[PDB]
Amino acid sequence: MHSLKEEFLIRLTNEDLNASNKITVIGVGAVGMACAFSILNKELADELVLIDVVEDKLKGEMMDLQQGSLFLKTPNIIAGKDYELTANSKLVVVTAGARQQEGESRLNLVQRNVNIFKFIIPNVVKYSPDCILLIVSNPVDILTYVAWKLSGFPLNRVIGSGCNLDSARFRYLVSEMIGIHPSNFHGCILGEHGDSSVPILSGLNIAGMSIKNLHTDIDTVFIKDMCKDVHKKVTESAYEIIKLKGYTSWAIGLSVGDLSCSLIKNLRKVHPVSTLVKGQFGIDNEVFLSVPCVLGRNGISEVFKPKLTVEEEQQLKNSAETIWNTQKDIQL
Amino acid sequence: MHSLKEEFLIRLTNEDLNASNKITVIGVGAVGMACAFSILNKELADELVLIDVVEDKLKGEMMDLQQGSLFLKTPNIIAGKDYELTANSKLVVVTAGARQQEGESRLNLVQRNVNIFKFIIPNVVKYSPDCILLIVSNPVDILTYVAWKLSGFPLNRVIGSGCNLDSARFRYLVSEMIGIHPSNFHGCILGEHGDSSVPILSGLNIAGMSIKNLHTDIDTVFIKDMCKDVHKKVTESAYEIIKLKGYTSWAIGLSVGDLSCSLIKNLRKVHPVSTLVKGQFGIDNEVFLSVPCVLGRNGISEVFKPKLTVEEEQQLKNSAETIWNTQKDIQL
Amino acid sequence: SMHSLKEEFLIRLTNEDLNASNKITVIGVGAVGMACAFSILNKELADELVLIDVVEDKLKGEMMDLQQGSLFLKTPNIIAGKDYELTANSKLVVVTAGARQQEGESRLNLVQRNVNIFKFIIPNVVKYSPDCILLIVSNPVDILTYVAWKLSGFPLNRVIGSGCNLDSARFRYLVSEMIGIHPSNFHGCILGEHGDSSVPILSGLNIAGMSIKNLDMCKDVHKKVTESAYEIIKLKGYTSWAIGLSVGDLSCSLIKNLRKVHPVSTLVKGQFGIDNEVFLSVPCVLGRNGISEVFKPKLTVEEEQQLKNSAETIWNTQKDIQL
Amino acid sequence: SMHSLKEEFLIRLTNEDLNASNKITVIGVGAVGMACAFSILNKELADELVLIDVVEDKLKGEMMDLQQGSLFLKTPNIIAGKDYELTANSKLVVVTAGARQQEGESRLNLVQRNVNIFKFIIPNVVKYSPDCILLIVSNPVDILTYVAWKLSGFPLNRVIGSGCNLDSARFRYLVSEMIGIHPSNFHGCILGEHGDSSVPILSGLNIAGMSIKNLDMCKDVHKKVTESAYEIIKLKGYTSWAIGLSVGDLSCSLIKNLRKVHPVSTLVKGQFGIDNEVFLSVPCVLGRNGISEVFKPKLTVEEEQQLKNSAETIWNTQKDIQL
Ligand SMILES: NC(=O)c1ccc[n+]([C@@H]2O[C@H](COP(=O)([O-])OP(=O)(O)OC[C@H]3O[C@@H](n4cnc5c(N)ncnc54)[C@H](O)[C@@H]3O)[C@@H](O)[C@H]2O)c1
Ligand SMILES: NC(=O)c1ccc[n+]([C@@H]2O[C@H](COP(=O)([O-])OP(=O)(O)OC[C@H]3O[C@@H](n4cnc5c(N)ncnc54)[C@H](O)[C@@H]3O)[C@@H](O)[C@H]2O)c1
Ligand SMILES: NC(=O)c1ccc[n+]([C@@H]2O[C@H](COP(=O)([O-])OP(=O)(O)OC[C@H]3O[C@@H](n4cnc5c(N)ncnc54)[C@H](O)[C@@H]3O)[C@@H](O)[C@H]2O)c1
Ligand SMILES: NC(=O)c1ccc[n+]([C@@H]2O[C@H](COP(=O)([O-])OP(=O)(O)OC[C@H]3O[C@@H](n4cnc5c(N)ncnc54)[C@H](O)[C@@H]3O)[C@@H](O)[C@H]2O)c1
Repeated sequence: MHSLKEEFLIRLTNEDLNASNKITVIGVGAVGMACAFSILNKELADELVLIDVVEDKLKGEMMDLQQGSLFLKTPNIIAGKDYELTANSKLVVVTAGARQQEGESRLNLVQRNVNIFKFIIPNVVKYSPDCILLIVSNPVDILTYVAWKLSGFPLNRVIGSGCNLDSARFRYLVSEMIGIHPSNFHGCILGEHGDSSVPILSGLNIAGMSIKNLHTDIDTVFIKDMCKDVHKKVTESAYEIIKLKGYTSWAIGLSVGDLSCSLIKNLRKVHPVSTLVKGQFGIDNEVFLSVPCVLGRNGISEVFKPKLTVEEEQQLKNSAETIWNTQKDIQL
Repeated sequence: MHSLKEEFLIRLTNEDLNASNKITVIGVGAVGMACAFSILNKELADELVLIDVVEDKLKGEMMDLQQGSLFLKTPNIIAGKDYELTANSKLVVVTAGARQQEGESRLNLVQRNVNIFKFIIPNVVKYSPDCILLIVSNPVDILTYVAWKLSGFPLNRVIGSGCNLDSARFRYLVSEMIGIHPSNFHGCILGEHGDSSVPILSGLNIAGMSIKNLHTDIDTVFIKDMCKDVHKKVTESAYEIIKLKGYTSWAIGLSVGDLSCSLIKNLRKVHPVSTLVKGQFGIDNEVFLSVPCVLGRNGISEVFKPKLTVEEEQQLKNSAETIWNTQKDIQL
Repeated sequence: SMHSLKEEFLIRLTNEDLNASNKITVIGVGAVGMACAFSILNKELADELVLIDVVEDKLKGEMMDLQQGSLFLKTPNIIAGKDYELTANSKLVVVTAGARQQEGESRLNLVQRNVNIFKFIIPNVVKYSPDCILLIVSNPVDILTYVAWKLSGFPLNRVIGSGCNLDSARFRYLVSEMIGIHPSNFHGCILGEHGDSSVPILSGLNIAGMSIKNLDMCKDVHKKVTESAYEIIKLKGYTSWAIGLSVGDLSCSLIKNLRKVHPVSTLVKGQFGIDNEVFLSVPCVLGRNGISEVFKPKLTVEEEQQLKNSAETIWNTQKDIQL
Repeated sequence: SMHSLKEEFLIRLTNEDLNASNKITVIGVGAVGMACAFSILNKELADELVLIDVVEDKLKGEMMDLQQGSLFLKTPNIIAGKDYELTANSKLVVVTAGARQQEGESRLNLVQRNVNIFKFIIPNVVKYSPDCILLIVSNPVDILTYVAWKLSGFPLNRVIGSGCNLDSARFRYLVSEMIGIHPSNFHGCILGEHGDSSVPILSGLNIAGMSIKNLDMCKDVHKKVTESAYEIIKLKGYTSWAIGLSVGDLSCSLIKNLRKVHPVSTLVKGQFGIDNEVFLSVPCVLGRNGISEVFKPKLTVEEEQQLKNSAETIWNTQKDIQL
């Protein structure tokens, strides 16, 4: 057919060329495939590239996706081990690495996944020097810092998925108690994507009403008690799902599709994602953790530098100390 | 063909039946068609019915829409003057009536459009006793009250589009100054959909941060001054567009698609829409104005009764007095 | 507590607690069931999604994982459990439960195992949603659609097998890659068994309103289609993403009442010389009543012979089933 | 002020101020231009939408009305003005400006008026976006696509007329209503002039991969298609919604690089015995380079004769134009 379509088609552009929205996902595991599936459902890429080190699972996942192309708007889905396939990617989503066993801290994955990053990131930069890096692998705050150092990239193009998912979980749990859609409850989780994350009690809001304005009995103590209980469920959520299911995949897939949407579509939406926060909250080491960031086609265009409460800043400084305690021990 | 498809098709259900998401738009003017177009783009209806009193414009608009059905997911688009077409509608959007001339207050449309409603609403109720009424016609707060009285409906199924659009305008103007997407700036406008509407200064928020927490200099006076200027632009917006363009259509079309989405899809999202607020803010007459409401397939499932600031409650009481000053003079 | 204060800062206007209007149940939270659930959620088809299985822990873990992405969805209630009372009044029930293929194993070899599973599932589905649409995905999909019809007592319009919607998608993708166009503009039909004896309707091939004759190896492509599942199973262990997307496609047409045409499994006795109660894929019109119309196409002699053989291959396994 | 404080509560990480990656310009903010703009906005195709016209007040009013719905959109910059510097570096330029039909008036009678308008528009477009794709909508679309090609000096792949994408949609809708299926599963092509001499490709008709022959009055339907615009113009004064949706459809394929097939206006010299530089609708493959491929179909004798006549009818008006 490649021989005979040459005479019921007139070619007007002898020069086919690159894709304008090429997205690469590294790692075709549970998280990688959920991210790729969410990115495809959002119609964000005209070319999707999958990279891994297990050839047979790579090819099977690729074929499975490819074969649903009737139902999608991504005309090129490709997969392999050779980073040449990723050349000139707009966005590279790194999901590769060790994941938590039951009861295991994300921080206990750091040495295994730094070693993996030492190989992945140089190869990414080689073929896509201008891409945005979106880090998902845990521990995400440390591996975003690591990716930043290994890549030589400016801060705007090295992003960790961070607390976008923790914040979505938090907003789900609170809106569940009220009986409204999570999109109309506003609250954010900042700091470590882990046990030391920080609820921003001062900013809880429903559809343009400060939480304190809903009811006379919703005072500072009520809010501290509520969030004490809700935040415990947030920090525990991943552990319980790992005990029950083995891993998490669907919610982070949706979160990464959310972040990719703002990045690819240049929306300048605000997300709590991992970036360098030296200079904020009394932090003086080169620690990355989640703060609100404006996202668009240049990556992080702006970082918020808010004036939060004394307690919130101190909890964030403590979160940075926890990260640094692990980060100081890695060798690059 | 209706004769010959009878032998390359086997009918398995001799009994075709009603539509599950039948939506009627009354009025095929600028607002009605923008609403119908937005409802179609959201794929909310399997049957869309258009009602008006001008037969030729009715048929032309119907055909124009019908002919783009390849690109839509609404298999039945129909139009006419006979309310029998609307039978068993889930949702009825009323956009019919006089609109503002240059400089004209929405309240100056009340007698003309009450008279129009005296004919429309009884006919709607006759063929769709269980529908949700969504009132768009101005002055929207008074005509929602009027529709409530004429219909005999419970409060949950009589909704005015209210300040959903005013709030969208407000969030656009503020987020424009910051340089972020309006979806991440949270602020609401309540009260009259008109000159006496009320910005809720106490609830301004960016992506889970209270506005006061962005910068030490953002204090109560800064916020009052900012909103003084922004709110003036909000109340003026419709007048300027009417002077320049003759009318407004696109933003209210999108707003009504937003409200219809929450209603049809049962999302329990919160919108500032017009409902009865006797019993709130010191209001003791049967005044409708915009307060935050939970919307789903039963219409308004819940109304927020917030504890706003003294000034906000007083501005809302004044807004209700302004509405009542006009509403007391209509005869039903 | 926020549970107690909401009782005071919200005024309920309705003391009615109606039922969801687009309640969708997925039976089986395996690889296929979750891919189906995820696609249905992405298409915003349900205001209530129910997941049923027999492994409590995996159920709850999958439910929690989906729930926690609710901010990015338009489905306000996601629930999971073992009790079919959770499924009551479902509009659509997608059955993905059962044994799946090992490497190189015919789908037909699964049938007696999955008949046994269906003898439990279907009567429990019908007890709580007697007016629902059944969409069968478990293999072998053509026989198990027949089984579901017999156990449920439903009319034929409300018992549908996912059939060759997926096989056709694969066919259209493969041909479209050779031409260099998007698969939605290549129109090619695969009918018959979802399996080794499927039939490409080469007489119907068309590009954007041009018949082939307006413009051998299309049999070669069909062979790649029949082998595709085996290849992926060998490489990956199973398939999930394409069938999830195909089920979401079918679900869209059913839930949104689109009257779209899909090659799905339904009774074809009376067509192509088939006198036994065999289900296989023919094109059907799908909407909120299920299959409203079935196409009676006049195919070539070779194509109707190939369909009769397909029916005989199915019947050869179906006839041995104790039901 | 909030303008001054944002300078302090945000840290800029980029002092680069790049250019939008999907900048779309619509020339003409009349009924067609705004319906096109609204559909493009609903499809979230552009991060920057530019509206150009020559009536300052209506421009600003339409811009403000669109802008104020931004919360419900995914287009962060919407701008409008008279100055083509606003359009710089546009990926796609949709030209809807010009005279439209009065009741009963041939589209061909508009051409000399709209050629004059194009002699101003096109050189200004090309000055500021030399690499853009031109999508011509103004009537008569087939001649004005030729005109745009000649004035712009663009290659043929980047000068596209909306052509019979709309006429085909109308044809498919009308036939689909008689059968009772969704129009996306009926495949029928209308080629030639967007106008009175269009040509139904009855040899290519197909339902979901079944040729008609697998299953007179399809000429009757085509007559309803040619008359449809006149009827709506008589009833409503103009048309807008269907062409807006059709332009959004074409724009989707171009902007998202889908390689979908549409019947659009392009040069057909060398086909169907046409020796003049006539543009009319044939099926074309659309992506981010514009038209990458044009179909050379082998139609029936009656269909190629009907296309030649269509070409002659177009040429009869086109030959009289001073350019
Ligand atoms: N940031 C979050 O919110 C979040 C949520 C869930 C999981 N995670 C993390 O995502 C990561 C992956 O989790 P998972 O469930 O997908 O695990 P998984 O076991 O399913 O997949 C991991 C993939 O990484 C591949 N891989 C390993 N080394 C590689 C290398 N040098 N190059 C390319 N690919 C390589 C593996 O072959 C494997 O396919 C883990 O670190 C997990 O902790 C993060
Ligand atoms: N709530 C809002 O935010 C908002 C925004 C914009 C406009 N509006 C209001 O929407 C209403 C319509 O505005 P428009 O721009 O579409 O005006 P329009 O002139 O374009 O259309 C009004 C339509 O109402 C029809 N109509 C009149 N009487 C009727 C009757 N008894 N039954 C059925 N149809 C009847 C008319 O034939 C006409 O087609 C006005 O009241 C306007 O003030 C409200
Ligand atoms: N029609 C198609 O195109 C297609 C495509 C792929 C797979 N399949 C078939 O789908 C079915 C499932 O495949 P899979 O990969 O998800 O397998 P899986 O093993 O991953 O999941 C199977 C699920 O079925 C559950 N189950 C078993 N008995 C049950 C019962 N009485 N009630 C409720 N749930 C029960 C299991 O606990 C398990 O969770 C198989 O039959 C497979 O062959 C069909
Ligand atoms: N291809 C199709 O299928 C199709 C369908 C419908 C209409 N049309 C055609 O689209 C064109 C516009 O139709 P309409 O209903 O929007 O007319 P309209 O009168 O409502 O709008 C025409 C716009 O063109 C503007 N304009 C005039 N000169 C201009 C110039 N130098 N530069 C920029 N703008 C200029 C006008 O100011 C006006 O705003 C007509 O030619 C019509 O026949 C084509």
